[PDB]
Amino acid sequence: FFKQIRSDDNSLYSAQFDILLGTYCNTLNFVRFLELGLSVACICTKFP
Amino acid sequence: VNTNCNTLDRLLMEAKAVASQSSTDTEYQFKRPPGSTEMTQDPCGLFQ
Amino acid sequence: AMPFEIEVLLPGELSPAETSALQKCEGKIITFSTLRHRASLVDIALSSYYINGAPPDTLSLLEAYRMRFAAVITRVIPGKLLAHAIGVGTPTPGLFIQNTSPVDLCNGDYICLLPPVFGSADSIRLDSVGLEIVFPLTIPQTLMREIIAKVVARAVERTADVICYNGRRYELETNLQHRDGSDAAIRTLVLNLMFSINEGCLLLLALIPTLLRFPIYETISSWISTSSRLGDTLGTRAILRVCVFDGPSTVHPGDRTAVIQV
Amino acid sequence: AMPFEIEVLLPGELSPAETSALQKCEGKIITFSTLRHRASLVDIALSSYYINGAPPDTLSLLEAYRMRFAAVITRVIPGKLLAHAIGVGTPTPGLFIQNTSPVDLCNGDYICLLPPVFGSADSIRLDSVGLEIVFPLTIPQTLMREIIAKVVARAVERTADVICYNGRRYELETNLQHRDGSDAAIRTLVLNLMFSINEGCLLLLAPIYETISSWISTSSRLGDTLGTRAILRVCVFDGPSTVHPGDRTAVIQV
Amino acid sequence: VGDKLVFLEALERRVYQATRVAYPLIGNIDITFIMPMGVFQANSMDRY
Amino acid sequence: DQLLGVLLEKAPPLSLLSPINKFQPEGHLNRVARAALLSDLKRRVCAD
Amino acid sequence: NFTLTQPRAHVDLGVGYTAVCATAALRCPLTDMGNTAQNLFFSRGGVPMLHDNVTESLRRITASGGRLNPTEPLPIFGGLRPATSAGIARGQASVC
Amino acid sequence: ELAYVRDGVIQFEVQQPMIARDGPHPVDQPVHNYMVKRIHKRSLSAAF
Repeated sequence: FFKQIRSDDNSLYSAQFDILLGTYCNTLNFVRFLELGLSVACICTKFP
Repeated sequence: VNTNCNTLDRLLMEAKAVASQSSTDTEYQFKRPPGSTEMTQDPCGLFQ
Repeated sequence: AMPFEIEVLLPGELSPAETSALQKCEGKIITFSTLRHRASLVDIALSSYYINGAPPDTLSLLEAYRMRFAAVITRVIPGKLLAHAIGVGTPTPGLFIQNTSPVDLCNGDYICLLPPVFGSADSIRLDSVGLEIVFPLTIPQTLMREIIAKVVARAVERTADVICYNGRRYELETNLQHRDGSDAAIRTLVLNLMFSINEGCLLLLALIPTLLRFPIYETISSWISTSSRLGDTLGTRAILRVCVFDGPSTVHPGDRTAVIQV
Repeated sequence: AMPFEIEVLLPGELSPAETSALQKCEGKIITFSTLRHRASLVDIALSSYYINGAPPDTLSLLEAYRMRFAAVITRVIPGKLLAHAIGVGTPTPGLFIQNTSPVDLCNGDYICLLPPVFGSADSIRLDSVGLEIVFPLTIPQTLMREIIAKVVARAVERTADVICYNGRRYELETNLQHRDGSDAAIRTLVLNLMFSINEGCLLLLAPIYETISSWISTSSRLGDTLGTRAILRVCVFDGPSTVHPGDRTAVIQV
Repeated sequence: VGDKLVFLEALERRVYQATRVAYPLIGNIDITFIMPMGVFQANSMDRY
Repeated sequence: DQLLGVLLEKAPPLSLLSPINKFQPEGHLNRVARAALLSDLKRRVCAD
Repeated sequence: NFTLTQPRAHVDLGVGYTAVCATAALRCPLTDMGNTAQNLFFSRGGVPMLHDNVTESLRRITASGGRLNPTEPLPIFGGLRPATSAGIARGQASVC
Repeated sequence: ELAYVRDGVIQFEVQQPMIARDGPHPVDQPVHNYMVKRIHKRSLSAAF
C-alpha cells in the first residue's frame, strides 16, 4: 500500500535503468601433436 | 586496505596514481592544500 | 533566473542498507566550500571540516557554518543526488525543509543553523566508501542565544535547566551522565570564552579603579581584538523562514515543511 | 523586482582624459547621505564628508561609512554614471567590485569598507569642477576587526605599527585630529566594558548563564559599532579562487 | 617498433599550445634520501 | 648598415631565449618554477 | 554567462593490462636538496614543560639556528605560520 | 540517454586449456571464468 497522499508526488517520474552493454568470450586453440616440431624425435604407433 | 587478505598481488594496483603530499608552489614544503589536483609517483613509499 | 542546481554523483557499490538511508534524508542542509554544478560525495562528508587532521569540535563548525555556502537537498534518485543553493539570490521554487532539531517550529519563524552542540548526530555512516555526513540542526532564531549560552553555562559548572518552546518543554539533560566527551567536545569554545571575559572584568578596574612591563596599549588591543573576532562567530543570523500555506502551523521534529529565502 | 539603480548626471565640463579617468573606476563603491534616483556629482565627493568646513580623518570617516547608503558603480557611460545601491532591500542580480585592498581576497569572505589608512590613497582628482573622490578599501572581516583594535589602542594612547596577515607585514598610520572624535570612541568602549560584567563573573574570577547571555550581546555590538558591518560577500562561481589586488570579482549581498 | 605497427603522437603543438593548460605527460616523482649524522664506528678493526 | 644596426639592438641572446622557450606553456611561472629556471639559466650561459 | 556541459563515461575492455607507462627523461629538479631542519615547536601537542619561561627560552634558542620557525608573538588561535621571505633562489626548500 | 543510466556493465567469459598427466596427482578438469565490470562517469564543460 503506497498511497499518494496529496496529489502526483515526486518519484512518479524516474525512468532510471541499467544496461548490459556487451558480452565477450574467447575461443580456445586446439593443437595437434604431429603439426609440432617436437615429434621428429619419436615414432608414434597405434596399437589397440 | 581491507582487501589486503583478498588480493594476491596488489602491488601493481597501487603503483600508478598516488596523490601529491606536499605543496608544489610554496617557499617551503607545506602540507598539500585541501583540494589540490596534482599527482606524483612514490617508488620509495611503495617499497618502504 | 534559474535555481543554482547542484548534482552529487553518488558512486556505485553503496550497499542498499545505505541507499535506503539516503532517501529518508531529503531536505537536510549541507555545506560546500566553493559552489559548483558537479560536486563529489567527499565534498559533503565530515572529512571536509578537518582542521588539525581530526574531526571538528563545536567551535570549528561555528565558523564552517559561516564560511561554507549551504545548499538544501532537493531530491534523490538511486543514482545521484540533487540540491539547490540557498545563500545567493536564486528563484528556487519548491525549497522545503525537514525540521531536524528537538523543537517545534511555529509558523512564520526564521531559521538559523547550529551544529549538534548536545548529544550525538543522527548522521549516516556510508561504510562501503569510508565517510560520515553530518547535518546541522535547524533551530529557531529566538532560541539561538539561550541554547548557545546554556550549553556553555552547564559545562563551566561541571568544569568547576530546561529549554522551552511552543509551550512544550525539552529537558536538555536527556537523563544520562554526558559528562564524558561533552565537556571536552566543547572544550575549545569554553576555554576561549574564559580568557575573553576574564580579561574583561579586570581591565575595567585597571583603567579607573574608582568606578564602584605589562603594556596597557597592547592588552587593551588584544581584548578588543578577541572579543570582537568572536562577536560574530557565535552571533549567527537567519537564512530561511518557515512559511506555510493551507497546511499545518506547527511542524513536529522529523517532519518536512516549506520555507522561503531570507 | 528591479534593483535600485542610481543615475547621476555627470557635468559636461570635463576633459577627455577625465571621463576616461572614471572608466578606470568601475566596480568601486560610493556613498549617499540621501538616496534618490536623480543626483549630482557634488554628493559623493570629499567636499561632502566635511564635518563643519573641516576635513575628515580616520575616526570621522568611520562615523560616515556606517551612516550612508553605499552603492556600487556598475558601468559609466560618457555623461552619466550608473550605480546600484546595496543595503536597501532590493536584489542586484549581477554585481561585482574591484579589490582595492593591499591583500588577497579568498572565496566566501565578508567584505567591510574602510577609509584609506595605509598611508597611501588612490584618490581620483577633478580640477574641472574642483572635486575629489575617495574610494574605500574593501577589507575582509578579520583584518578589519584588528585595524579597529589598533586605531583605538593608539587613540587611547593619545588621551592618557605593523599587523601580520597571511604571513606578511603591513604598516599603517592615522591622523587623529578632532579631540571630540577621539573622545567619542572612549565612552562606547567603557560602556560595553561596564555592560559586559555582571554579578555572575565571581565564579569566573575564582547566574553563570545570565552573565554570558548578557555578554554575547555586548560582543556582537562592540566590533560592529567601532567599525563597519559586513556589507558584501565574495562568491566566485567560475572565476579563480583568490582575487589579487586590482581584479574584479563576483560579489553577493549580505 | 619490435614486431608491431604503432602510432607516434606528440599532442603539445596541436592541442595544449597557446592555452593555459599543462601538458599531462610532464609529471613528478618523489625520492627519499637518508644520511647518518654523528656515527662513531664503535670498533677498532674498522678505523684504519 | 642601419638594417644590421637595428636587428642587432633587438635580438636577445640565444642562451637566454632557448631555455625560456622550453618553459613557455603557461608562461606565468609560479614563484618556485622561475627560481628553478634561473639556476639553469645561470648554467647554460657559461657552457656555451 | 552561458555554460555548456556534456556527460561521458568509459570502461576498460581488457582482461589483462592494456596501457603501460615509463618515466623516460629527467627535467630540472623542483626542490633544492639542501639543509633545512624541521622545527617541532609548530605543534601544539600534549604535555608541556612546567615553568613556562623555560619553554619560552627553549623556543628562542631553537629559533636562533634556523629560518623555518613560528612568528615570535604566538597567536591565541591560528596556524602559527612562518614568515614569508622576501625572495627565493634555488627552488622549494625541502625539509629535513 | 547516458544521463539516465544507473550503471552499465559488460561481461567476460574465458576458458582455459589443460594437460593430461600421469600419477600420483589429482586429475585436472576444465575451468571456466566469468567476469563483470562497471562503467565510470565523467564530464566536460566550457563557457563564454
